[PDB]
Amino acid sequence: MPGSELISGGWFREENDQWPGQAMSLRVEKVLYDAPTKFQHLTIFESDPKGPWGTVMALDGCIQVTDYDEFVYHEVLGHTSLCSHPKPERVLIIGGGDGGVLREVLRHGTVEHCDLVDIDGEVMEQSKQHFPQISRSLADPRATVRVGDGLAFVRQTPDNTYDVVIIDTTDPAGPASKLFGEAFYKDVLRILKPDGICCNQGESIWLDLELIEKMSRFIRETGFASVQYALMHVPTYPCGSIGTLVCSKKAGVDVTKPLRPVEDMPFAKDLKYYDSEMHKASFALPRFARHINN
Amino acid sequence: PGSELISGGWFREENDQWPGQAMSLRVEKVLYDAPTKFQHLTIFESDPKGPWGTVMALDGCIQVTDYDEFVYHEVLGHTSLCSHPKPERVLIIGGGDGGVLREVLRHGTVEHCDLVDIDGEVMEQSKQHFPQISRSLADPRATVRVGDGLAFVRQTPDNTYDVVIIDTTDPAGPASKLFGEAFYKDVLRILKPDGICCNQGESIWLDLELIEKMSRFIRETGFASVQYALMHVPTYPCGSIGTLVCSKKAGVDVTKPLRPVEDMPFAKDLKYYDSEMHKASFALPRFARHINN
Ligand SMILES: C[S@@H](CCCN)C[C@H]1O[C@@H](n2cnc3c(N)ncnc32)[C@H](O)[C@@H]1O
Ligand SMILES: C[S@@H](CCCN)C[C@H]1O[C@@H](n2cnc3c(N)ncnc32)[C@H](O)[C@@H]1O
Ligand SMILES: NC1=Nc2ccccc2SC1
Ligand SMILES: NC1=Nc2ccccc2SC1
Repeated sequence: MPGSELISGGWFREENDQWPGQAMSLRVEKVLYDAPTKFQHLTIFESDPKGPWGTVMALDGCIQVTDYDEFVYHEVLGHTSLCSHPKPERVLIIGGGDGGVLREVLRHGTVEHCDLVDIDGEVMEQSKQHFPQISRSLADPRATVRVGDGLAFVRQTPDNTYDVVIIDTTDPAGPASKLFGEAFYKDVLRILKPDGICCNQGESIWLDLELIEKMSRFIRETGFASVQYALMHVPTYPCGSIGTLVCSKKAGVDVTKPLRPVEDMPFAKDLKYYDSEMHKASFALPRFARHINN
Repeated sequence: PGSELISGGWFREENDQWPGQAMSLRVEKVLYDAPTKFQHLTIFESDPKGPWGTVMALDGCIQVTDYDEFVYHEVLGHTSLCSHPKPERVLIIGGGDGGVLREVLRHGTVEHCDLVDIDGEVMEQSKQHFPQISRSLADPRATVRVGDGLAFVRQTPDNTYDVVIIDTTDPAGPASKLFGEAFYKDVLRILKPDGICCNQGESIWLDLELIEKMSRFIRETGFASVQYALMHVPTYPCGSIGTLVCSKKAGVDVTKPLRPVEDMPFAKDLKYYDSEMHKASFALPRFARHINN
């Protein structure tokens, strides 16, 4: 849908039919990259140096990371899922080509290996070029990065492979469409070990509550014992907040209270957003959104 | 800023208070755009294809939309009065749209609320265009005055109010001195010994230095404790806004509700706030946690 025309007259305007009647705007200092890839329109620009945002990436017209606020969602998906697992040794990231979630996952010394599968090889290349603080772990020996559709990759992966699966996708318009669907989650269930955890890109409670509720229902019905939605503050996602559905394959698991608190881990002090109090607070939902958690 | 922010069928929230960014809402019809005695006030109906409904801006800053107004009004009204043991006399400085007053007046303990906003046109236009926000302005428990908040608290007795809620515009404009120490020395004085205050505490993304300065001077003026509560408001810049929730009495932990809303008859009519959201709001991202310790 959206491509180059979103930069016009000195600003980038995030106009999209997935959020009619609204658009966040950022002043453009310099366009660093702007081209169709094999799958998506990728735009990278340096924002106004008088403002805090730094370098900005958008896919299909939708802001994906900025320098200033990238840490939020990458620390919340990496730590909320791994700190809910008793011993997360093998992790899969679907999407995630900027490397941010992977960076956070590899702070855990329990992780033996993490596989990352993003459909768009140009996102990894441009993240290495323009966002080195986000992409700093893509070449780690504990990671294996492949370029491919995550729908096929989970269908091919054998049962009981992963302790945690993190699904860090673009929004549903575009190549991530089927990754918001029931067939994909049947496979995520299946490829988790019996005490596995998954979490995803759970969209906006202000814009997407119908889809978020639909997915919580079908994820429970595929066989996950518990699905709880965690909310976070991300200024450069539409309406300013994004969530993640955190799902436990096994019963008896309360993902809303950290099982292995980060504070007992050596890197808790390096984080800029997440800690155990923020983990517990993220599962408190506004009353209107409560029918995702119960 | 003023009328020039309505541009190309969009309202664009361009401001020197947040350089290089701007939230924009599509305009279906402008209903009102005029200078008041104090501020530029603009009211428009947003795109019916989107959710926002009618939108009000002052000095180019979005103040309320029909769709998300309830968040900040519930958080400031209930976080403060649910932290107080029996809040019977309340003062709202600013608040001329009536939203905070609507939430305060849910409380059966309130005997009287004074509301003092400098701009009488805000009350007039809120009655005309936001009836679900402004109904409360006519309530006989309220006395609604047009005047500056700083002069009002300077003529107010010691020990007048159980709760003071400071619902202002951002610091550029007529609210400038309401973000200053001298104003808060009066707020402390006009509170009763068990009093609570809360304010419009700006953004942890854009205004952290100011929030640090205010938290410090509020404590130094004599409040026993100051805790910042964060909330999700799409139509404030960067998507979140806070409130410094301050206790005159020592030994009070405002982060846990003292008088929980769920015991109250109107709990299930609220759209955002409950006792879990109250406790959660005091958890701050690590970059900002030093405001609360
Ligand atoms: C950039 S990341 C989100 C930003 C916060 N890290 C979203 C990634 O999802 C990938 N994506 C989209 N659809 C797919 C599929 N079908 N498979 C794998 N990866 C996908 C897309 O190429 C982005 O790099
Ligand atoms: C609209 S309300 C904020 C939006 C969410 N209820 C902010 C009010 O603060 C008033 N305001 C600004 N400065 C002052 C002073 N100095 N005194 C009282 N009220 C003030 C201003 O006229 C708005 O109506
Ligand atoms: N600004 C951001 N936008 C996103 C876009 C897509 C998926 C996740 C996010 S969170 C970071
Ligand atoms: N959209 C909103 N904007 C505000 C503007 C000024 C003060 C408080 C708020 S919170 C509601």
